[PDB]
Amino acid sequence: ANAFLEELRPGSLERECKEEQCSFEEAREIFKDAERTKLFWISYSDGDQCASSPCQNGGSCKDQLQSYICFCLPAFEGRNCETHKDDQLICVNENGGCEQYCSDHTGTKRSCRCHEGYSLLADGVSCTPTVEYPCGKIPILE
Amino acid sequence: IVGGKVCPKGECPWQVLLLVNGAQLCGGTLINTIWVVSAAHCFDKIKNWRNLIAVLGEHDLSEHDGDEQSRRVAQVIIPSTYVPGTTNHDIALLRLHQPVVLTDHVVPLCLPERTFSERTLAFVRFSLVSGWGQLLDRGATALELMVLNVPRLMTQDCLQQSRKVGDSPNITEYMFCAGYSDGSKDSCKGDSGGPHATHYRGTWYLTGIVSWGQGCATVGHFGVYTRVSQYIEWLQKLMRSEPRPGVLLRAPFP
Amino acid sequence: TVAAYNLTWKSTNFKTILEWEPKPVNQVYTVQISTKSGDWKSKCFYTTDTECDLTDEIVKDVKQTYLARVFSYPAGNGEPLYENSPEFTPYLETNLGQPTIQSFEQVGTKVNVTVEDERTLVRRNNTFLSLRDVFGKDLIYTLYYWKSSSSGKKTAKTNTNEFLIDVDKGENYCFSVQAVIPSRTVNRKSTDSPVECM
Ligand SMILES: *[C@@H]1O[C@H](CO)[C@@H](O)[C@H](O)[C@H]1O
Ligand SMILES: *[C@@H]1O[C@@H](C)[C@@H](O)[C@@H](O)[C@@H]1O
Ligand SMILES: [Ca+2]
Ligand SMILES: [Ca+2]
Ligand SMILES: [Ca+2]
Ligand SMILES: [Ca+2]
Ligand SMILES: [Ca+2]
Ligand SMILES: [Ca+2]
Ligand SMILES: [Cl-]
Ligand SMILES: [Cl-]
Ligand SMILES: [Mg+2]
Ligand SMILES: [Mg+2]
Ligand SMILES: [Mg+2]
Ligand code: NA
Repeated sequence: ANAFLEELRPGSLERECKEEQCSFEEAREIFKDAERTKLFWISYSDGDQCASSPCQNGGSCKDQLQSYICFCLPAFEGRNCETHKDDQLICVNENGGCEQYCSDHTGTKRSCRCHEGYSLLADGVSCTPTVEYPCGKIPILE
Repeated sequence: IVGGKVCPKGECPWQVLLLVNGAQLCGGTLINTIWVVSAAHCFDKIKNWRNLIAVLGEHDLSEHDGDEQSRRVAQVIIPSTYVPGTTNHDIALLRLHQPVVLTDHVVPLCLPERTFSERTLAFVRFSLVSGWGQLLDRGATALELMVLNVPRLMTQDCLQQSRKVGDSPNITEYMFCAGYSDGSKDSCKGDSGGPHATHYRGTWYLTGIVSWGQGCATVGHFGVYTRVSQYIEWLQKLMRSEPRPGVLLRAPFP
Repeated sequence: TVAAYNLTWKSTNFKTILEWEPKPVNQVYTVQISTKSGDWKSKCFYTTDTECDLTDEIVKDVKQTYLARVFSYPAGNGEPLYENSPEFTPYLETNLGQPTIQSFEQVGTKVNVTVEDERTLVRRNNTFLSLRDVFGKDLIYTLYYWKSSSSGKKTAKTNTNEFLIDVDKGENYCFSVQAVIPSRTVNRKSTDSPVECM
């Protein structure tokens, strides 16, 4: 940080380092001590990892040392919020939310089906018995 | 069953007791009003094929009550691939001569589709196993039906957690392990053929058959249950077949 | 296929990502996570990434202990090849985030230094909880500070997000803060905050 008329005063962290970028030695001359200088420099020279805007889908970025953290809106996940929860409606994902049987339909929505003795409700996923004693239910409880 | 509980009467309403010449033989699972699934190995010593009975609605072997229903076994269907005295393809499909009547104490367990069973039911950690087998390894059998909750392992984990035994059977794609390695809880010989039943979103399904193990509740060992998902198409075809004249049928597999 | 290896948990303020090797060549991965007694939940279905964000599953109970496993499936499509992760307990093992000094104020002959609330991935009612919301009394903040004209360093510790420290009049002081969970024996501290001075 050199312009000769601006170099006339004793050291200043505000002047040298916060209004201007300073080199490690300039900061060392201000702090003097090795550990004080190290503590400052490690963060000051680290850079803002959020500057590249890595968080997608309206997520929020927080800077860390050589790293960031993305905080996602509810419908998203991933390191960078890149995964759309709404696009994971498939049979290997918790049975596609189907109560009983699940059928994948590529390009289109998966469908849900039922075992014999049951029929699929209007809700498209839930199953109801069509017989008095459907398989796999314990009536003595109910 | 070692380390289980008594199954409250009616709470295991698909459990089957199989008898030969009136003597306890094995367990089994009712899967609709005519068909029962059990283990092939249960049949290795049978000479009197026309004297097999399935009892539904059983609980206490020392008292009859009005919920028990007995039906003669008309057919026992085993994969041709099964070899008597060995462990692989340990399944039998049993046709009852007359249907049982479904009641609050007699209900079938659902046989699931293969893909649902492989992709969803296989990852439900706990399932129930039941029967009137031995209460301790080399011990006396139970008079009241017993039930145990067991967690399932993928076979890689089961191999990695099992004590090495010289010349022991392979755990094949047609099997899976479930239970506990610490000597506390397992199915046992007299439970063979009974259900390993899995609860998923309000319905119970047949996922396994009590099949084999190193002793019962041996430290360093899990129980092994026939992987019923591998047989769904084989069972569904055979349940559509016409009966044949003799009791035993060895049917091709796949 | 080849099995995943070097499975590693990367987790800061509960943002938790499982990482593994190798880069896929004609294979894809799916991850499953469970607690010891619970069912396995699949995540990151057929991904070609060598990472999987598990934050949303682990924030449901940060004090639980989770096991993950990564399955390898051959391109185009028995039990698959797989490798298990280390166990992970997020409350015990998540990294504490780098903190930020929010403000400092001269009140009396003393200076208040306030640490910005550290935000975590644990949600409550449409809000992200802070580290202090999650950890309560298990979390402290520590302040490293110095008088510029002096040699040597001072430290203060707080059960809140604020420090009230004595200062010599007309002197400049610099400060830096760490989050700390003193009950831990490993990963007990965050990295230091940027230094801020009067
Ligand atoms: C800048 O943005 C990229 C991704 O877009 C990310 O890799 C960096 O880590 C971030 O700082
Ligand atoms: C940062 O947090 C994420 C979750 C979003 O709410 C953003 O709008 C905010 O800036
Ligand atoms: Ca300047
Ligand atoms: Ca300058
Ligand atoms: Ca200087
Ligand atoms: Ca200089
Ligand atoms: Ca940074
Ligand atoms: Ca009885
Ligand atoms: Cl009959
Ligand atoms: Cl905080
Ligand atoms: Mg200025
Ligand atoms: Mg300068
Ligand atoms: Mg110098
Ligand atoms: Na055991």
